[PDB]
Amino acid sequence: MPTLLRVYIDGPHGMGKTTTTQLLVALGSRDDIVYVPEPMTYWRVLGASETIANIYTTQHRLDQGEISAGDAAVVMTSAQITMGMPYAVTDAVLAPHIGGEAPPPALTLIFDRHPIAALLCYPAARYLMGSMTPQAVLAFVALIPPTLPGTNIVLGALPEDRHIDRLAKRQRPGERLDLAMLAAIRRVYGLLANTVRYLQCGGSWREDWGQLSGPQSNAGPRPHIGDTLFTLFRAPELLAPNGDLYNVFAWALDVLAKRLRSMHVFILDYDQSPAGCRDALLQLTSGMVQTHVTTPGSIPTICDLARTFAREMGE
Amino acid sequence: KMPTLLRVYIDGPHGMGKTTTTQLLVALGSRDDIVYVPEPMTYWRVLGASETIANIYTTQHRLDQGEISAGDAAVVMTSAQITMGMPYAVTDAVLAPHIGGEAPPPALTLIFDRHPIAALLCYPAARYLMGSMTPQAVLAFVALIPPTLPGTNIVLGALPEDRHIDRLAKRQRPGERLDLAMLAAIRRVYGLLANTVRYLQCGGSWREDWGQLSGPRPHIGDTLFTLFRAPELLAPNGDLYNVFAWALDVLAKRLRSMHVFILDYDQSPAGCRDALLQLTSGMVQTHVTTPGSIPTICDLARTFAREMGE
Ligand SMILES: Cc1c(/C=C(/CO)CF)n(C)c(=O)[nH]c1=O
Ligand SMILES: Cc1c(/C=C(/CO)CF)n(C)c(=O)[nH]c1=O
Repeated sequence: MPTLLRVYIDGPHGMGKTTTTQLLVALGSRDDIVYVPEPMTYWRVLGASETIANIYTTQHRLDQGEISAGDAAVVMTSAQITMGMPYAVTDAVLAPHIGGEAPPPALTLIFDRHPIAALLCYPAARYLMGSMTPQAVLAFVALIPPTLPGTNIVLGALPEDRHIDRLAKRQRPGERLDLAMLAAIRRVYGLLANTVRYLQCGGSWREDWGQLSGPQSNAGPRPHIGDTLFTLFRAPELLAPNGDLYNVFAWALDVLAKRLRSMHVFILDYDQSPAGCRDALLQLTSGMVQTHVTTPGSIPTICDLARTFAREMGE
Repeated sequence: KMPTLLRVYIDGPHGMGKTTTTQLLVALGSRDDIVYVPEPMTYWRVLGASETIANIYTTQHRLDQGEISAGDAAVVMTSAQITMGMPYAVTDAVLAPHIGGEAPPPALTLIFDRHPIAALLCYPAARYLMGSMTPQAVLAFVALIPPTLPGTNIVLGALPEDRHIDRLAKRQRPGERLDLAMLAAIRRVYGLLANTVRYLQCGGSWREDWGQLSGPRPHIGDTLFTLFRAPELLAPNGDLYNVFAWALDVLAKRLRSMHVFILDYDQSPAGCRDALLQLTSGMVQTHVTTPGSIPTICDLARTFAREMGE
C-alpha cells in the first residue's frame, strides 16, 4: 500500500506558521503535497459571524468588568466549538483512510493546526485568562478524537520579545493585541511539549499527582509533572473535600495522557527568515512517521478532500 | 479467549418511565454480573456547573418570552450541552480501549443511563428545533461523536404522547419546566433517530437522496437528515457547504452501526423491566481486550455511580 505523511503545523499563533507552511508546499508540485489551510471562512462566516472578533471582544469586556466570568465562559466555550469544527470533521473523514505506521511518501498532507489546538490549547489558555472553566476544558479534552498513527505535530519556538513584535504585525480580523493571552498561549504550548515528553519517558500522572503545588519533546530528560499540562488541573473546582480530583476529572486526564502519548512532536525554531523556517521544517520532516493508507483510492480521495477544504474554507 | 461484555444504553426522550422503574434497574445491578451506570445528576447540578438543567430550561423560557435573543440563547444551550454530556463522553473514552470485536450469557452486563449521542446529537437537535441552538453547533457536536464501537446497543422508548406528558409531569427534574414544545421536539428527534438508523442500515445514501428534500427504507424526509436542510448550512445556490456535508457523512457512519431496540414504556415498572430483559437476547455482545478489563469496568461503573449518581 502507498504511504502517507501527515504533518500538523501547530503552536501559538503569530510566529510565522502560515508563511513557513506555504513555502514548504511551494516546493512540491501538486500530486506530491497538499495543504489543509486555516479555515478562516468557517470562522468568519460559515460557522458563525466573526468568531475571532467575538472571542477577543468577550475577553476585553471581561477584563473591563462589563460582563461576568460566567457570561464570558458561555461565549468562549461556544466560540471554541465553532473554532474547532473544521479540524474535527477533517479528522473524522480522514480516519478510515489511515493505516498502520510504515523512502519517499506517495503523498504529504500538511495541516494548519491539529484538533487539540481548539479542544485543548486555546481553551486551557482562556482558562488561565479566567474566561473558561476548568470543567469545560476537561470536557473538550474528553472529546479529543483518538490519535491516528503517524500523527506528527510541529510546535513553534520563538523568543517572547520577537513573538510580541511579530504578533503585533499580523493581527487577524477581529483580533486585539492581548499580551496576557499571548503569555497564556505560549505557556500552554510549552506545557504541551513537556507533557508529550513526560508521557513518552514513562511518566504516570496519577503516580506523580502528589508532587504538585504552587521546553522540548523528542529529546531531553523526563520533565517534572509541575511543568506539564497536568499542573493546570489542580483547581479547587475539580477537587473533592477529601482533597483529590473527582474521578470524572481524573478520567479526563487519563484521556489526555492517552491522546498525547502516541503523538510525534517536533519543535521548529521560528527565530529566522521565512526561507530559513521553510528549510528547517523540510529537514525536520525527514525524522517524521509515515503510515500506509487503507485503500489505493485513499490517496486521490485525500487530495480531493484537502483541495475541497481549501477552496471552501481557506481565505 | 477473552471474557464477553454486553453494553446496554438506556436512552430516548426522558420522562417516559417511572421512578420505581429505575429502582428495578438499580435492583438488577444488585447482581455481581450486572452493573448500572446511573444518571450523573450530581455532575449536572454541582460538579460540572451549578444547576445545568435549570440553566437550560430558564434560558428557553426567557427566549420564548422575548427577554433574550436567539443568539444569546444559543451560546448558553451550546455550553450547557457540553456540561451535560461530559460524563458520557469521559466514560466512553476510558471504556473504548477495553472493547474488542463481536462475540451464551456474557461475563458482564453494563447498563448505562444514556449514550453520548443524547447530549451530542439528540438534545442539541431538539434545541435547534426550539430555536435555541444553531444548526452549525449541532453539526459540530455531531463531528465529535466518538466512533461507534462494536456491540453498541441503544434502547429507545415508545410511549403515546399523552401518557408521556402524564408521566413527565409527575417526575420533573431539578430546574426543569414542563414545556410541551420541547416534548414534541425531543420526541420528534428520537423518532427521526430510529428512522435514520433503519434508513442507513437498509443502504440509504443521504447524498443520493438529498434532492428529494426539495422535490424499501424510510424517505429521507423522515430521517434526521431533513433537519440539516437548514438555510444557515447552504451556499447562495442552495448547495450544502462541504464542511457540513462531511459532518453528515460522519452522522451516517456513527449511526449505521448502532443496534437499536425499542422498549414499550406503556406498562407497569415490572413490565418495563421484564421487557428490557426480553430485549437483551437480541443485543450484540463483544469480547473485551484484556483479562483485567472486566474488573476495571466494574470499578469504573461503581465509581461513576457513587460519585455522580444519586
Ligand atoms: C485555533 C485557535 C486560534 C488560532 C488562530 C490562528 O492561529 C485563529 F486566530 N485562536 C486565536 C483562538 O482564539 N482559538 C482557537 O481555537
Ligand atoms: C441528556 C440530556 C437531558 C436529559 C436528562 C435526563 O435524561 C437530564 F434531565 N436533558 C434534559 C437535556 O436538556 N440535555 C441532555 O443532554
